[PDB]
Amino acid sequence: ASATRVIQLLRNWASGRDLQAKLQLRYQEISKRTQPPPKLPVGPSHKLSNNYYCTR
Amino acid sequence: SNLIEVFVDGQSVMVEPGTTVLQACEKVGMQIPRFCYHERLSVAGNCRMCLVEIEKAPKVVAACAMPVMKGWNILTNSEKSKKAREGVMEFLLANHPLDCPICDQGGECDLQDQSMMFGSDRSRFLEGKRAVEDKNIGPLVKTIMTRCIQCTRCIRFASEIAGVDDLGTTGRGNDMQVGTYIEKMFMSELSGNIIDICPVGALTSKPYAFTARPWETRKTESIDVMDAVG
Ligand code: SF4
Ligand code: SF4
Ligand code: FES
Ligand SMILES: [Mg+2]
Repeated sequence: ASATRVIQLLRNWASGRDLQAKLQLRYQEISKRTQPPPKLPVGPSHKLSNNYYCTR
Repeated sequence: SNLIEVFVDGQSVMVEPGTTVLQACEKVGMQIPRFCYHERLSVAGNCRMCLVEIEKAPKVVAACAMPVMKGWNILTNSEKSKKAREGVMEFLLANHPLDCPICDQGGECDLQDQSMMFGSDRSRFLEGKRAVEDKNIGPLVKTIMTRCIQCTRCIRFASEIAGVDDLGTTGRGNDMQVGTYIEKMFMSELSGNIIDICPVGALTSKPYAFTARPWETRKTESIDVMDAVG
């Protein structure tokens, strides 16, 4: 946050806890809005043999 | 009298001599999967979807063409029968085109439904598909032969029911094609029926094309007045 240190002290004394450690507003620690592409594995029934449907 | 006793999954049935395995199965309410067999046409036996295991026999038999024998126990839901069905469905679908969204047969397709009920749920075919050229047989029957599965139902109907020998197969092997081999209209007073007998979207109605889906339609059972046959 952009609050001055006196206001930080007043907030921490009024609430009784250090508010600057755990802020309600999220600033820059969240994930990027652009992500690399995924790969997404397939599954257990994607075999080429020994995979007759009557057995599963 | 002359009735013989067979068994469907251990249930005794009395049948007339000459009854096939499929008909014996039908008697107890079990419908065998089929593509080439039609009960009003000659027996063909080429599609191989009707293979079923006879107890104590190592080879599966074609239910549509094999007469039953006294004391036979037909196993309609055994491992051998199900594996035969899955293999035949896989072979049928290997070269079939991915046409369901644009195919008029979609929603009332025997291929689709029997793949859902008796086939596998996925593919392992890693090659290219065949594509065949289309044929013109008149303004009534629309033809897309890449969807053909070579059951020869249309040929048998044309020869037997309509009395017209214009339909046949040319080539052999994977290249065998159903058609007339020349530009010729299959024009008969009963020609449109080959749309109904064709199990896939290979033959469709041209006036009906692209207009509706089967699940939308409401069915009203009534009578025809275009002649006095009723
Ligand atoms: S004939 Fe049946 S399986 Fe083939 S594309 Fe048409 S709806 Fe799909
Ligand atoms: S056109 Fe239809 S009825 Fe004729 S052989 Fe092909 S799939 Fe069978
Ligand atoms: S239905 Fe028997 S082989 Fe086709
Ligand atoms: Mg059809």
